[PDB]
Amino acid sequence: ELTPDQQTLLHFIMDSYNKQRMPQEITNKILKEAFSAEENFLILTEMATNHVQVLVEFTKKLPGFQTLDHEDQIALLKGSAVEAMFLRSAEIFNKKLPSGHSDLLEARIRNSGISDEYITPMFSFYKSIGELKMTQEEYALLTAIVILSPDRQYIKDREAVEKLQEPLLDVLQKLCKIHQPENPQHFACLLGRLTELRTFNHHHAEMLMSWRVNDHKFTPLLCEIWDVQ
Amino acid sequence: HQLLRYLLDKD
Ligand SMILES: COc1ccc(-c2nc3cc(F)c(F)cc3n2[C@H](C(=O)N[C@H]2CC[C@H](O)CC2)C2CCCCC2)c(OC)n1
Repeated sequence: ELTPDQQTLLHFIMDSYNKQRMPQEITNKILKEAFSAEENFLILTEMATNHVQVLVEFTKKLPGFQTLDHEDQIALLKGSAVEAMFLRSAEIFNKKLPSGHSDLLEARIRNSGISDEYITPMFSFYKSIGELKMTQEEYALLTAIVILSPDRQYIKDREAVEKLQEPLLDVLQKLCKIHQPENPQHFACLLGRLTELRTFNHHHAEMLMSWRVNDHKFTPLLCEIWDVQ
Repeated sequence: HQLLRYLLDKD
């Protein structure tokens, strides 16, 4: 069972996580009408610019984050930004919608402009997340755990990050035993999903440059976070 | 990364 300190930590992580754009806001736009690859690339860059901004504010509220080395603070943000974006997309994808809606959303994403090469692994990851039947708290804690990964490249003080990640891992493990007591492998399955997240980060720049558009225009903020322009 | 630095250092 969670302690008073863990219950406090969980609600605080939840409130900060809830400051994001609503899944319905995103799915309403995609489902409403079909767009060209040019319009979809523009929708994606704006969605991703908003995501980075909201992620920086979420990251700042993570306990102990502001006490870390400033250069390590940047390495953590640069290292998790794309993974956090794909995890959020996976959450929105697996949110329950009326009959036939999730079939149309999938078809709309498949024909967004992205090359077929990246479509299959992206939907494989999304569908694997859905099979886990994750609660909102599980997605929030997993995002926090992704940001506070000490095994990130360029990190100077790995132990300082470890100290921050460990209490979040403990809370998630307790929720996994409470939410799914019939599946004792649930916690391990979520941690396993983080390795698949890292593959999308390796092919992120190619996914964007292979989009079916004549010009790949990026915002100055996206140029800092993504390895583009 | 001056934009990220700005977003982290701002109150
Ligand atoms: C880089 O390649 C790609 C290719 C697909 C996506 C992608 N997967 C989605 C799965 C959903 F269930 C969904 F609703 C949208 C999704 N998108 C885009 C988007 O807008 N993602 C933002 C990310 C940040 C959040 O705050 C909000 C969602 C995409 C959908 C198709 C039209 C254009 C926008 C992507 O996002 C990670 N990256």
